[PDB]
Amino acid sequence: EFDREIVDIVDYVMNYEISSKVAYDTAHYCLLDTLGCGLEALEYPACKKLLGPIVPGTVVPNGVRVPGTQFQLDPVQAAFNIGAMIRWLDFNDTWLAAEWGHPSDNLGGILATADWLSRNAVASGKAPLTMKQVLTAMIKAHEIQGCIALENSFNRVGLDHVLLVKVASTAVVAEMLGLTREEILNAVSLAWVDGQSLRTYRHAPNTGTRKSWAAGDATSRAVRLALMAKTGEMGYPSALTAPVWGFYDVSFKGESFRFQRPYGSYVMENVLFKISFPAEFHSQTAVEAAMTLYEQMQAAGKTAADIEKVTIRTHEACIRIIDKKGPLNNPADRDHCIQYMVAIPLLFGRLTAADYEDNVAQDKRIDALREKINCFEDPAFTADYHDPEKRAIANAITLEFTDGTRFEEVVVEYPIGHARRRQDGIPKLVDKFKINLARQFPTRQQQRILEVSLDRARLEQMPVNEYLDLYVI
Amino acid sequence: EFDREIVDIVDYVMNYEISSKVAYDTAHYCLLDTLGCGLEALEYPACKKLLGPIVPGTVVPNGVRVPGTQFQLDPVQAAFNIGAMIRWLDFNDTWLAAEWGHPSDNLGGILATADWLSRNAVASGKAPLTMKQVLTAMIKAHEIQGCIALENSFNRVGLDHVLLVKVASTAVVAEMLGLTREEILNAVSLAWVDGQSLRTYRHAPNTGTRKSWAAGDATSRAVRLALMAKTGEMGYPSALTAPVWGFYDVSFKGESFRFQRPYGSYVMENVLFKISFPAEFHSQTAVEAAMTLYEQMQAAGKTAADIEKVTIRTHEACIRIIDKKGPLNNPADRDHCIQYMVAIPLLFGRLTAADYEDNVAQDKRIDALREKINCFEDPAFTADYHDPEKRAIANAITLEFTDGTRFEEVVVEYPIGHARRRQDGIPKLVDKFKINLARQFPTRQQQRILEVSLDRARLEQMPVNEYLDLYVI
Repeated sequence: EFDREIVDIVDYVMNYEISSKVAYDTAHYCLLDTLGCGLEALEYPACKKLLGPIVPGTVVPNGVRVPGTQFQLDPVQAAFNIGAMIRWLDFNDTWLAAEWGHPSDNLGGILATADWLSRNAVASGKAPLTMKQVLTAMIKAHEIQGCIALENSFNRVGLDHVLLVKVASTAVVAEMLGLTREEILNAVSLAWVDGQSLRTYRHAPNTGTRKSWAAGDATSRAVRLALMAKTGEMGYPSALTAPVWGFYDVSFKGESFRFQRPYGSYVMENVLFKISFPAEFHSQTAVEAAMTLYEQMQAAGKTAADIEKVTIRTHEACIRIIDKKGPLNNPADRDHCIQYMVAIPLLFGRLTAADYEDNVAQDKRIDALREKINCFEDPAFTADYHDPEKRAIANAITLEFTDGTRFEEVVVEYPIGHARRRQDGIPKLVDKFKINLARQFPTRQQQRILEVSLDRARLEQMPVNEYLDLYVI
Repeated sequence: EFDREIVDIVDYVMNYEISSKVAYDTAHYCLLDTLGCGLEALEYPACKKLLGPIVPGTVVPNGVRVPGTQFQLDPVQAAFNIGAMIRWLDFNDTWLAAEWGHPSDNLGGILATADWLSRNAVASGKAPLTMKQVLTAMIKAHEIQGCIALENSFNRVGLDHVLLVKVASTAVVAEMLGLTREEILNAVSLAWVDGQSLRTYRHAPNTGTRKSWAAGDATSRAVRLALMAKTGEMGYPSALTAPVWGFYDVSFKGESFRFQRPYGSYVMENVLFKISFPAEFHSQTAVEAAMTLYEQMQAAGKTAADIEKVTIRTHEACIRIIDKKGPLNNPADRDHCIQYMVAIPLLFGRLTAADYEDNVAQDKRIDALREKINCFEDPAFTADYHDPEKRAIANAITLEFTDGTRFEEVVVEYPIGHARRRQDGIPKLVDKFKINLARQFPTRQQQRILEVSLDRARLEQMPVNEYLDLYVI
């Protein structure tokens, strides 16, 4: 009697067999990338102040060992820790669609449940779970969340996207707990009937730190709902379609969930990785091209002070999300200016985060050359942007000199963090991970982690508990 | 910066001095009553399966001693347990308004937090909190929840009343933890931008057990959010007013909250107590009258078989909620049929849950008598029902016998559990508290708890941790 949307999620999470090398490879990289972010977040007091157990000194038998910390918490509280860490700085993977999100947030509930389950197994002389399950669970979570967010937008109804994290995590975690098909159904319904937080903290003038831990709390809630269904807690069959009290009517505006495709492994296969310049995603390929123009102008003895017109041929979303003519002296100003993030590269030949303030944002071309940037929209690009087989973030920059000679409009279809650029992006991703690892562990420990981590075959065999033990201080 | 609504709640909970002797007197009885309902819930496996720690074996320093058990949990979990217990069987106090609810549910987060602070203070040589302080917190939490619910219906908007519990408990727990006005403001704002649960589980065909622990879960969240605010976590000023991301425009259909009166101690002073026959509050009065008419027929040597007409002069609420004609299947239907609950008394001279089962429904006299039962609305009663100085739930029953003679009209305006019948109510409320104590503790404990519970001078001065120790198993 359970709504189809719910049954589809459960059946998928229960019987669907993933058979995609790309799916398991990307998941592999995603795990390391996510974990690394978590370690970097451990350098910020704003984050670490929310970590640990609710009551300091608490002792949990076979508690989840939170990476880079001393804490050994129960599955729920640990899920919140990991969840808040990995998403804190906002460097984890991304999935832009109808609804924006970071599927890697589900790692909180997954990792915690897997580690707790393994330590209990080993304690009882049983077989623990292996990192292979974690990868499988990740792929599945990315799907649930990734597919619903494909066409259904919740920021349009005032809700935050973390509700998808709670639904995904709940599904995967309940399955992982070995619950029956009934118990799992009950679990997912509870997630839909559960409350759904607002986005107030992601918008001005209330932009706050909750946007950093909202997901960690969502995935944590999932572990709690799943552990309840585990005890045999009842379900709510029409949690979504109920006539007046169902989710659809109450908070989805009397609409319904639309799906452009069934659950598979499409999401993980096309995830975006924050592993390049500190520039908004829609302006990534624009910066990469700005860098090529900088060295091509060098080999042509052309100073950035010769440009009298720079027309950028972007895509739909670009002009819509990043573009603002007129002076600006704030982070959200420069960090969201396709005109500015391209100005610096052409002027200095680099784009570091240390360029979105006032110190460097002084030069004339900082407010002058930017006034030579014309950003229009092209039908050819915006089409590939929505094309499921591409998902390009293409950009095209053309430099018009006073010498009556313009430069060959350079065009970058996919950013380095994109799925079709793994040959250039993975190296970067591995560098980031190695760096993050150094932030918390001694040279020796860094090598043990890195050596096992990079080896997929060797890592898939490792017992979840044994892998996380490599991150203990 | 912070919304007027939030600032009012915070100023009220930080500075308002309860100068009502009736407020403290009922808070006292409300305390023992709510604890007793919790003890009656332990005998239900559907409830106890959700109780206890998340991970068996967990050892929490200075943990909260959940009454009637042996658990020693963290404040957040203890809150859930207490809250789920006290509300489970639904014999908890009631506050009928634009939004129905049971303000005594906040006792979960209040006691857990108080007990935890006390046990801590002791461990560190500091002074513990006293029951007097939980008594004051109750009055304040009752006020926040009760006053907002006077003219603001969340029911009509799809959300569950439980959100008021969360908001109220958050304000009260936040201040109880000794946070600053700024931190408390942040706490209340965090509660508003939080996800508000649906009520899908209170309406068929989705009606489930969550309708029992929904409050325990809210008060538990209150404690959680409060402890995060204590760490310095920021708030959200226009959490309610925010243009499109605020609570009003997202969940309250763009409307603003309306307050017929300022926060004081009006709610505790007029709360209802379930301390009589097992009947819906809107009929409690009719049942009392029917009981008065039964023994009246006795002295007059008459039986319900000599009645040909029964006229019930009631109010609007009673009519549209419990005035049901037709067949009565499951006992639940009879549990909401005034003609039924009034039939039994006239016939058997009693009314117990047993009398609802088909086992007794078989008797044809019941259905036969129901036929002669007719009720009409009396504007005056409906007026008193809505009069803030009355809040009556009146019913009048007139019996007309085939004998040609009719009895005088038996009028009863206020239920025995109404603030205007405490003199009659208290004795009945106490013996209810006694029965529940017997459901879990032996003779000595039942006596040890009662003697302390009744002696208010003693109770108030008693440290919270020393009082809950009595309820330990």
